[PDB]
Amino acid sequence: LYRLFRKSNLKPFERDISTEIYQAGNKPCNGVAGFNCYFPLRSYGFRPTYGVGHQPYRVVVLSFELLHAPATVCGPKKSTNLVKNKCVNFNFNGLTGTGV
Amino acid sequence: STIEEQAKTFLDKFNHEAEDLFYQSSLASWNYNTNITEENVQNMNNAGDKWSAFLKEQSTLAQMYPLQEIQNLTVKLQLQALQQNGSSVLSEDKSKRLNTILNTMSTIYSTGKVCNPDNPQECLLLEPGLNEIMANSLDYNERLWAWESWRSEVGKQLRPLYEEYVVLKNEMARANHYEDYGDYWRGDYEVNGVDGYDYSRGQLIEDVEHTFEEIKPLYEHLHAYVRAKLMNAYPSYISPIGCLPAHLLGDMWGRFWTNLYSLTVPFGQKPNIDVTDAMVDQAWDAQRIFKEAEKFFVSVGLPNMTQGFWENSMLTDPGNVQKAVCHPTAWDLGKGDFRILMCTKVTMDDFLTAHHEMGHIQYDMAYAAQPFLLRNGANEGFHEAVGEIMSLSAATPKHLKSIGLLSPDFQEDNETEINFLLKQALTIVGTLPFTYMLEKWRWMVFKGEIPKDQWMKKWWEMKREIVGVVEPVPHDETYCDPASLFHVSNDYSFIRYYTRTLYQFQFQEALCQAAKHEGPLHKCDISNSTEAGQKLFNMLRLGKSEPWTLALENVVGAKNMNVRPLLNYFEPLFTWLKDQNKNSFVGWSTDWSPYA
Ligand SMILES: *[C@@H]1O[C@H](CO)[C@@H](O[C@@H]2O[C@H](CO)[C@@H](O)[C@H](O)[C@H]2NC(C)=O)[C@H](O)[C@H]1NC(C)=O
Ligand SMILES: *[C@@H]1O[C@H](CO)[C@@H](O)[C@H](O)[C@H]1NC(C)=O
Ligand SMILES: *[C@@H]1O[C@H](CO)[C@@H](O)[C@H](O)[C@H]1NC(C)=O
Ligand SMILES: *[C@@H]1O[C@H](CO)[C@@H](O)[C@H](O)[C@H]1NC(C)=O
Ligand SMILES: *[C@@H]1O[C@H](CO)[C@@H](O)[C@H](O)[C@H]1NC(C)=O
Ligand SMILES: *[C@@H]1O[C@H](CO)[C@@H](O)[C@H](O)[C@H]1NC(C)=O
Repeated sequence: LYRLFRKSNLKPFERDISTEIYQAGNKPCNGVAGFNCYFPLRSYGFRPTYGVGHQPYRVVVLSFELLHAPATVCGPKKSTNLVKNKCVNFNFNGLTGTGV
Repeated sequence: STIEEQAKTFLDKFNHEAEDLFYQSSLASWNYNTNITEENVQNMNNAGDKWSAFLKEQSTLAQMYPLQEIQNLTVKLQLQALQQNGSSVLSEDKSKRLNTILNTMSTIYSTGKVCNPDNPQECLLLEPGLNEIMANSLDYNERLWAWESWRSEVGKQLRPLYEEYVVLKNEMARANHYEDYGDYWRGDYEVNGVDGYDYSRGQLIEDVEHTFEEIKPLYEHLHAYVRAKLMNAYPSYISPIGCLPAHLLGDMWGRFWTNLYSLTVPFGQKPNIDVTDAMVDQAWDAQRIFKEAEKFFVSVGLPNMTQGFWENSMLTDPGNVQKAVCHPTAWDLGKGDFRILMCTKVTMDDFLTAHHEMGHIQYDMAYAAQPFLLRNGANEGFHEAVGEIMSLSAATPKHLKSIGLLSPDFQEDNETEINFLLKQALTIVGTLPFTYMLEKWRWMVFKGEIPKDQWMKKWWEMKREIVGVVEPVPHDETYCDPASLFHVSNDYSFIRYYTRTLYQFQFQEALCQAAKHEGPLHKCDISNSTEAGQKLFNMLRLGKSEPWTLALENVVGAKNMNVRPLLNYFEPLFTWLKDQNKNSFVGWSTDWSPYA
């Protein structure tokens, strides 16, 4: 139930859960939003026979809070093959070097 | 805390929420038409009535606003597109009883039952098969017999209903601030406030008559020349210098004159360019005719049709084991899912009708940003006009010689182009004077000038003015002469046919301005011309939020009613008719009757 009524827009990282009646006229609405008063969150009303931009789209958009805090999540940074008996520029678990 | 805020709020709701119900109604009627079953009739039993009820409720809650001081003008356009309350505007009892009377007095006409006094086993039905016994009957007297039997069988009960309807329908719209109920559809696209791009309800009637001074050298010449070719089959019943009886036409009253073409060919030794032999090659079907149509639809510049059209509508045969309807209808389903109610087979007329609905779809999708209640054409007669001019562009000889329909080396014949022009003219420009004269008189009658006892006698007198249709014998107040047409029984919107025909070929002319087609006219495609596609792109998107004549005035160059495009379309035909009218007469001596 995508929302269609709110007093204003949404702030960054602001979530709206109350289905408050969007009052626009100074006359009080109150109770059931009927005469010149209406409920929020209009339905999709979707059917399987529409155009292109008339279907649900899932979004997992990232908004990671990269502040001055240390980074917990990082890159997978996969490994390579292990080499023995001959010189390599190993970079084991952070500590670099070169040897056999 | 003002009228503007709540007006915009409830209309922003209404657009989408009522587009949802309109889409529901459209899919219901679609499922019925595609699948005639026991319970698909219910698809209409809950769609149109609920749409009308929702319209009435939204109008009732919308008219509480002044809807005049708001800064936006489109909001008023959809609000003035919402104020069609309909039915009861003055009193519930009278309006509702008249509507219920219509509910049965329209189906009594649509029944099409004829009980001949000679033998009941022969009947005349309103089906197109009647054209084989009235429009294209072999015997000369059989046409007259069919006309008289049809009249005497269907129109006996149609007089009191029509009289009471016309008398009692005025005040309903007169309390609706509309001068007579004809103002409901005469001034549908009448908007005030802004000069230049405005309309006047009384302007139409006064502009009807004076715009045919230059039409007469074309329509009158076409009427006179073809009349000279009616003598070879109607001995002692022609009088080419005068008029012709009403049963000597392709229509019972004078709407269609094309059924006389086979008798009235200019030169019969050469046939018109036909594409049927082309389907001898591989038998283009609907799924293939639609695809090959894109050669002059993709190259225009505008996108394709809807992606959902090619997955829901039938392609080969809707019948199978399923009753279905495939009639020519312009469909706007909404919600970005637009489709065609037609199956295209090996037929030139099917090829034409294939492009009509898809051009309609392109038009509708070109203005997806319009408000839902404003998601139509400029007026009644502009939505279908551009939708059908694409159909009219299918049979284009300069384009037929591109996709194997005709070899691009055969030279155009001496009169085959003129032959096709004359054949097509008798249907479109041979029908415009009908609405020019009879519909104008009908509007004048709606104004109330004709008394209670002049409805039938005066029709014959004023049919001796422009159209020129005469009858062997007049009739007293015991027949159904004037109101006996399928579209005159329920005050159908004839402006959808009037501004259709007046503004017909101006769209094609505007298409061909940047297409560099100056020598040949009346047949020119917009293939391989992006400028032509992008200059009428405004035409296909204007809708109703924009003024009805914004792109029309900016591109075509004729804001008001135009006469030049009609003459220029048939310019070779007009010149040929004006040249080969020797040894004959052009005008009609109306004061003549063969029966007397
Ligand atoms: C529009 O341009 C196209 C692309 O050049 C042309 O269509 C082709 O033209 C060739 C001739 O060069 C012919 O084989 C056919 O007329 C078309 N073939 C195919 C495969 O499309 C043509 O110039 C224009 N198309 C028209 C007029 O339909
Ligand atoms: C339609 O009905 C409403 C509701 O009663 C009314 O205010 C309005 O005047 C009527 N007529 C029009 C043209 O809206
Ligand atoms: C429509 O309303 C908007 C305000 O919501 C206004 O800016 C715009 O000019 C209006 N358009 C017309 C054609 O009145
Ligand atoms: C037209 O192009 C569109 C691209 O969005 C796509 O639906 C398809 O390729 C075409 N649609 C047709 C031919 O109906
Ligand atoms: C739709 O048509 C099919 C045959 O094409 C048939 O099952 C029936 O007529 C319709 N289906 C229904 C009503 O479920
Ligand atoms: C067409 O026929 C006419 C005779 O009616 C004659 O002028 C000539 O044969 C043809 N004219 C042209 C321009 O081809």
